[PDB]
Amino acid sequence: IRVFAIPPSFASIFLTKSTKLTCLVTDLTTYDSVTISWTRQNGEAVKTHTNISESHPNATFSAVGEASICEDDWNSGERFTCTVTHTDLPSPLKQTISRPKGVALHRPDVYLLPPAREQLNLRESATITCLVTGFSPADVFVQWMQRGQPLSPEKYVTSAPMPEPQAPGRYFAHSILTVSEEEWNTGETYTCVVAHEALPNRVTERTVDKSTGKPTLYNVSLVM
Amino acid sequence: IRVFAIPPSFASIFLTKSTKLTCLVTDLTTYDSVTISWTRQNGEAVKTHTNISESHPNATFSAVGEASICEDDWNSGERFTCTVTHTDLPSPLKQTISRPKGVALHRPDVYLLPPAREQLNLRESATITCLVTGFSPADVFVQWMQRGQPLSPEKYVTSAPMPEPQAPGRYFAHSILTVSEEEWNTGETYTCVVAHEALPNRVTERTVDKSTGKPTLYNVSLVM
Amino acid sequence: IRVFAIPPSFASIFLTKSTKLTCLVTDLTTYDSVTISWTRQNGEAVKTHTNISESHPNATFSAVGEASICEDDWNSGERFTCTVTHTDLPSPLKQTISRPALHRPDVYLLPPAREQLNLRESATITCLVTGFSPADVFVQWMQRGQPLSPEKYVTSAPMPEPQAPGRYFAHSILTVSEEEWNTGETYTCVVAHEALPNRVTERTVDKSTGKPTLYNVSLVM
Ligand SMILES: *[C@@H]1O[C@H](CO)[C@@H](O)[C@H](O)[C@H]1NC(C)=O
Ligand SMILES: *[C@@H]1O[C@H](CO)[C@@H](O)[C@H](O)[C@H]1NC(C)=O
Ligand SMILES: *[C@@H]1O[C@H](CO)[C@@H](O)[C@H](O)[C@H]1NC(C)=O
Repeated sequence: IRVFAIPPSFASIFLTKSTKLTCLVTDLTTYDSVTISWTRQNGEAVKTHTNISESHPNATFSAVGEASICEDDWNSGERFTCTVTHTDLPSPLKQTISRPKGVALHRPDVYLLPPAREQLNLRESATITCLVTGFSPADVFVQWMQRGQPLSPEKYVTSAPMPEPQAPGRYFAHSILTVSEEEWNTGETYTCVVAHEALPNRVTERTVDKSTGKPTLYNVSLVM
Repeated sequence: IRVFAIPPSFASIFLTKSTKLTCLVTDLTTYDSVTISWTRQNGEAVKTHTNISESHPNATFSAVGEASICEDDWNSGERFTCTVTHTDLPSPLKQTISRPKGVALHRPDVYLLPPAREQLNLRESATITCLVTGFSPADVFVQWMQRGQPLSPEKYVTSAPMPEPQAPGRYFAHSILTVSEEEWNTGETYTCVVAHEALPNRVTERTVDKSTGKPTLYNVSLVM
Repeated sequence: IRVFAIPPSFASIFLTKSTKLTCLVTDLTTYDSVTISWTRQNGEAVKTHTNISESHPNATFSAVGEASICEDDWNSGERFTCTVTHTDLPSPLKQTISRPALHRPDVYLLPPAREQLNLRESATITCLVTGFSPADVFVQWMQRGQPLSPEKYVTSAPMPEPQAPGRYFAHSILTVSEEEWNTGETYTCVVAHEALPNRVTERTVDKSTGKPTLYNVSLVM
C-alpha cells in the first residue's frame, strides 16, 4: 500500500506547455473499478483520469491519475491532492504534491564545446557537448536545433543534473550530440537551447559552427 | 457610453507573463458606483477590480476593469464577456473577446544590423537596428539585452508591424537601440530578443559586436 | 457637428507637385442640397470645388471641398476656411485650417546583413532617416537613375526618437533579389524633407561600399 505522486517538472512543462500531474497507485492485490480522484486545495474537480493502464502480471498494482492544470495554480502554491479509496484500503488516502518553494535560483552559464581535433582526425563522427554549468535548482531542459529545426531526440542525450564539485548548492548537466563529421565539414549551425527557470526569458541559445574559436593567423601588416 | 475591449496582445502576455484582460468605458457620466463584470462563456465568477479613473475635463468619465485568466483559456477562445451596469445606463452593455483564430504562422528571421560607418565618423551616437521580418500574424515583441541584463525600456523603439511589399500575409517590424560611439567601440555584444507566437521556444535572439564585419582569418592592417 | 480637412502634407506637395486642399464633414446626419465653400483668409474665390461626396455608411453625412492653391500663401499661413451650409444648420459654420523647430535628417543607408546573403533569395536595404522635425518626410528610391516602383519599398511613419526630445526617425525598406545586389546596383535612396537646404538629400550603396580600396586581400587555394 503505497501511493506516489509524480509531478510535472520544467522538462515536462516546457516540452509540452500542457502540465499534467500523475498520481501513481501501487502495491495492492488486483482489484478492478479503482477509485481515485485529483482535487485542489478547495476540494473541486478536474479533468478525468482516463487511460488506465494494464495491471501487473507479477501481481503488483497499477493505476494512474492524471489532470491537466495550467501553470499558475502550480507555481503560486496550491497543493494538489490525489485521493485514493479501494477494496483493500477503503479508507480515504491523501497524497499531496505541489511545487516546494524555498530554494534559490541562479542562472545557467552555457558553453557549447566544439569537437576535439583528436576526434575529427579519424573522420568518423564528431560529438558536440553543450555544458550547462552553474545553475540551481535542478530540472533543466536541454534540446538542440539545427537552424530553427529541432533535431530528433534519438540523436542527442542529456545527462542528469549532478551537483557541482566546488560550487556549493549549484549543479551542472551536459548534453552530447553525435553529428556525422561529414555534416560538420559543411559545419552548419548546431544551436543548443537550454530552458531553465532563472533565465530572464527562460530560454538561452548558444551556437557553434566549424569556425568559431578560430583565431586570426595571417596578420599582414603592410606599411608605407 | 462607449465600451472598449483591449485584449492582451502577445507583447503584453509575454512581457509580464501574467495574462490580464481589461475593458474600459468612455463617454460616461461622472458618477460613482461602477460595475464592470467579466465572465466566461459558461458564466463563472472572475476577479474583482479597482483603480477606477478620475473624471474627464469635459464633464465625462471613464471606468476600467481588470481581471486575470489562464493562457490556454485564451488560446481556446472562451470569449470573455464584460458587461456594464450602472446608475446611468438604460440597458446592459457588453463585449465578447476571444482569440481571433483562422491565421497562419510564420517565423521572424531576425537580423541585427550594425551602424553605418558614416555615423561612426561623426563620433557621437550609433543606432543598432534589429529587423524582424517575415512573420504572421502581427503582435511581435522585441527587447534589447546587453550582457544578460536588459537595457532600459526607453532606450529602444519598436515600430508597429507593417505589411511586407510583395509577400502578402507577412509583416516586418523594426527596432532601434541608441548607443554612443564609446559603447560600440568596446563591443558589448548587444542581444536583441524577439518574442513571437510561431517560434518553437517563442524566444529567438541575435547578437552583434563591432568585430562582426571583420573577416577574422586575416588581419590585413595598413600603417603610415 | 464637425468638419475636418485633409490639408497638404510634405508628402502631398512633393509626390505630385499639384498641391490641393480637401475637406470632409462629419457628425452631421444624412441629407442633400449641401454646399461646401473653400474660402481664403481675406475671402477671395478659389478653384471651383467639384466631385460631390456621398452619404456616410453610419447613418450620418460627409461632404467634400476641393481646391488647388500654390505654395506661397500656404507656406506663409493663409488660414483657409471651408464653410458648410447644411439643412441641419441654418447657422453656417466656418472651419479654418492652417500650416503651423527645424532640424535636418541624416539619411544613412544600411546594406543587407551577411546572415541574409546566405539564403541568396531576398535582401532588404534600409534607408534610415534619423534626426528630423516635423514629421512626414517623403522617401523614395531610385535605381541607376530611374526611380523604382512604389510597390518595391515601404516606409513607416515618423516615430519619436528614443533619447532626443522633439526629433523623429523613420525607416524605409527596399527588397531586392540577391542576384540584383550581388552585381553592382547603386540603389539611391532620396529623402524629401523641408528643413533640408536643397529640399532633397540622396545617398547610395552598392555591394562595394566597405572594402578599403588600398589593399585587396584574397584567399586562394
Ligand atoms: C597583428 O599585427 C598588428 C599590426 O601591427 C600588430 O600590432 C599586432 O601585434 C599583431 N597581432 C598579433 C596577435 O600578432
Ligand atoms: C588586428 O589588426 C589591428 C589593426 O591595427 C591591430 O591593432 C590588432 O592588434 C590586430 N589583432 C589581431 C588579433 O590580429
Ligand atoms: C582583388 O582584385 C583582383 C583583380 O582586380 C580580383 O581577382 C580579386 O577578386 C579581388 N579581391 C577580392 C576579395 O575580390
